[PDB]
Amino acid sequence: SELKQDQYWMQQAIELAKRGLYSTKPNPNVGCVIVKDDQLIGEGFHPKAGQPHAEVFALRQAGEQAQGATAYVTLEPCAHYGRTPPCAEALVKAQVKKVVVACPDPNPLVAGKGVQILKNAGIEVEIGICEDLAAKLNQGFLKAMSTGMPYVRLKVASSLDGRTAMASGESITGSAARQDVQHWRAISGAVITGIDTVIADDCQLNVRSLHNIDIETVAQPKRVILDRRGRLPLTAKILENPETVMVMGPYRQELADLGVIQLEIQPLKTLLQTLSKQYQIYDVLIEAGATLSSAFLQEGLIDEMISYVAPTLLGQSARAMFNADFEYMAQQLRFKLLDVIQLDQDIRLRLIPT
Amino acid sequence: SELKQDQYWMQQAIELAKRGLYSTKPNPNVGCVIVKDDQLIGEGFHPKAGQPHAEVFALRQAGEQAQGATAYVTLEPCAHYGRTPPCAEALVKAQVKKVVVACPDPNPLVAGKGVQILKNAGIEVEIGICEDLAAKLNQGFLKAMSTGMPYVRLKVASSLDGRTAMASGESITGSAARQDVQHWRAISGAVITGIDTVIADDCQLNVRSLHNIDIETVAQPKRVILDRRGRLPLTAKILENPETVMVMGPYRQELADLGVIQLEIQPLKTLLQTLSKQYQIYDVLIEAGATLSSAFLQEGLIDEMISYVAPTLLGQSARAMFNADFEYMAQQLRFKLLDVIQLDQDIRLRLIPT
Ligand SMILES: Nc1nc2c(ncn2[C@@H]2O[C@@H](COP(=O)(O)O)[C@@H](O)[C@H]2O)c(=O)[nH]1
Ligand SMILES: Nc1nc2c(ncn2[C@@H]2O[C@@H](COP(=O)(O)O)[C@@H](O)[C@H]2O)c(=O)[nH]1
Ligand SMILES: Nc1nc2c(ncn2[C@@H]2O[C@H](COP(=O)(O)O)[C@@H](O)[C@H]2O)c(=O)[nH]1
Ligand SMILES: Nc1nc2c(ncn2[C@@H]2O[C@H](COP(=O)(O)O)[C@@H](O)[C@H]2O)c(=O)[nH]1
Ligand SMILES: O=C([O-])C(=O)[O-]
Ligand SMILES: O=C([O-])C(=O)[O-]
Ligand SMILES: O=C([O-])C(=O)[O-]
Ligand SMILES: O=C([O-])C(=O)[O-]
Ligand SMILES: C[As](C)(=O)[O-]
Ligand SMILES: C[As](C)(=O)[O-]
Ligand SMILES: [Cl-]
Ligand SMILES: [Cl-]
Ligand SMILES: [Zn+2]
Ligand SMILES: [Zn+2]
Repeated sequence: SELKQDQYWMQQAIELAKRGLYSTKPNPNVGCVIVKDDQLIGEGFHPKAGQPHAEVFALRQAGEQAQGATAYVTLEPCAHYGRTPPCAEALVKAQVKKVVVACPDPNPLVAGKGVQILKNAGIEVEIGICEDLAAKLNQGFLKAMSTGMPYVRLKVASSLDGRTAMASGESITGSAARQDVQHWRAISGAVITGIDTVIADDCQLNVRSLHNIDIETVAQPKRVILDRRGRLPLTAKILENPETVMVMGPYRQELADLGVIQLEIQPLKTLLQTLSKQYQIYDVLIEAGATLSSAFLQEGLIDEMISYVAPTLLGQSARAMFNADFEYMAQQLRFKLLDVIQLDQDIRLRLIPT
Repeated sequence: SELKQDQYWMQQAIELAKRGLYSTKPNPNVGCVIVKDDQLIGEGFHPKAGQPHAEVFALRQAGEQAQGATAYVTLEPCAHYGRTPPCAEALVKAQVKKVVVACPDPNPLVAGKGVQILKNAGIEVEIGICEDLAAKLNQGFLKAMSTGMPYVRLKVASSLDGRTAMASGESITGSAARQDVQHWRAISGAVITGIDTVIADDCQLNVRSLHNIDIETVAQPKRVILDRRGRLPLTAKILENPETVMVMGPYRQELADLGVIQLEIQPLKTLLQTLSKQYQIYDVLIEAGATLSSAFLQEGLIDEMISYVAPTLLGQSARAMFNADFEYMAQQLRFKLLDVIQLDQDIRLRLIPT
């Protein structure tokens, strides 16, 4: 089947795209393979902002044999000049016979323009092959470019009885869960937390450990601290790397002098739009306490909740994970369960609102 | 390997034992295969109290060819007369060459006596083959016979935030979890609940639905209701089948006239010992509210907790699953996680105290 061969090669391209997962932000993960007479002649992936696009690497490998070949690309070749020349033009120049595209461009202001340039040159273009699987490569980018809002993941860690701490915030989950969290942080443009967490935990919320990846190649998440009374202590550990920190609160000259980006107090929905529009942050991880976590949930600002549950009971006086006060069952916040996995002694659920 | 062949056949016997899982109580699940010249000549399992033991069925099949053969039995052949003749004597009579035993007898007053009868006849006896796997056939019976206390499973159903109901007991988990609970009920000699649950839910706590098993062959759990003020309404659904009901509370002639077994108010640990010693109940399922469930937990009376968690948030005013008031993290009740599975939209954890 010609469809199944197209799917076979696009799946190779989707695999290449994953080599950049942690280093591409704000740019999309993109793979590309070039195939001729059923033979692979060029592979490429986008490693990092400012570096060449996937198609460019793949063509450099393919060389002159790219003429008459088929290019499989997980995303629509670009039609504009920025830090690099446009990919649609490179494919034309290489005189490929056919370009197969998984996802069209999510930005409505440019969508279809790359394909159009291919149509004009007489290049065969078919679109939609393994689109579902390719979309999983770019949940944040695709959402942010099509709607102006980032993809938001809420992380929570609790006991079996749904508690996050004793009455006084003494603290559940183990090292396997901690390692898993590294992955979620490393695909995020920002980790959002509240001042309460920073004061209680003195956390860094950064990426320090990943499987099969050198941490120096990681594009680190910005640490976004919601601090409405401007209480962030200057000695906080989260401030050792100040240029990757943003504080939402009353303007403090101490913070500006350190290079910390300061945001005016704004509604959570507006905050998310700001991060996407002004700061190119398309994947957000929330790592916060009950109050801030519940605010995001109740305002309907969560795309996915990642819940770590530890095999322990903390009792009815320990801190509730979700602090809404509901009366009737009809008010419950129901989610669709995607999956559950075991992480040593903990478990992790992934959940999508309904 | 002679060990691996012994293991191969014992595993066939362990499999046969499972055919009686739901109908054997209070008797143990027991399988038996008879093998000669590497050929299976007889299989047997114990189906139900009063019926022949596994070895008897297997020998009836083996017939005269049982002479010189090897018998694999998941539990030590009995050495005493009750409702049936003793199995040790049947094997001798059949003139088997060798008897392979997984689990020795758990009752210390009779342990080794069956083996002794085999030793005396010159019959080869080796013991311990796939013991771990065979023990899983009889968690309750083996515990109760060796210690006088039943194996106790605590079932709980909660939201992700560890809640069981709204402030007023309005009620989470779905049909897949409900079906799973049927299995746990069907291996139990008793389901224990409190009056609060009976009043709120009007539950039956019986077995009505099982995979690949006719419900008429099931030996139903007794429904044990803890009712210290004697409030059980005579119109309660749990009372439609009164002879399988036990109430712990102040004596009521209304209940005796219906045939309900009445227990005097006693401590929970004493209650469990009573059920085992006086009523031959070796596997207990607790299906109760927060108060009674927490009492069992805090008194250290739980062997295993089976926790069903639904993908929903009920909020901080909904009923806590565990009502202890702890202050420090050191007071937490920690469990070892055995496994987690997905049940459609819910999950189930199995947990063992530490
Ligand atoms: N690559 C990767 N994926 C992880 C990790 N931890 C959890 N996951 C998630 O768990 C798997 C679930 O499959 P999915 O349905 O998301 O494709 C992965 O796809 C990924 O989303 C991790 O450490 N590395
Ligand atoms: N046979 C059976 N086992 C179940 C069912 N639901 C849960 N289980 C448990 O889940 C599996 C876990 O394997 P185990 O470690 O207990 O041998 C089974 O062994 C059994 O204990 C059920 O409906 N039928
Ligand atoms: N903890 C915390 N909650 C916030 C913050 N900003 C907004 N919220 C909560 O989000 C909800 C809606 O407020 P808005 O997002 O419209 O400002 C309110 O319940 C508010 O308390 C914040 O910076 N920190
Ligand atoms: N809800 C409930 N709790 C009980 C019952 N029997 C004992 N408990 C609880 O178990 C704990 C120890 O009491 P004991 O088991 O020594 O009578 C106490 O906290 C007590 O309230 C009962 O029948 N129902
Ligand atoms: O990033 C690269 O080096 C590539 O795609 O070859
Ligand atoms: O600092 C606070 O209290 C806040 O952010 O709301
Ligand atoms: O129970 C039976 O009928 C058996 O074991 O053959
Ligand atoms: O009925 C009650 O309140 C009880 O059992 O404790
Ligand atoms: C598919 As592209 C964003 O590398 O032109
Ligand atoms: C192993 As038996 C209890 O059937 O004698
Ligand atoms: Cl916080
Ligand atoms: Cl109860
Ligand atoms: Zn491009
Ligand atoms: Zn017997």
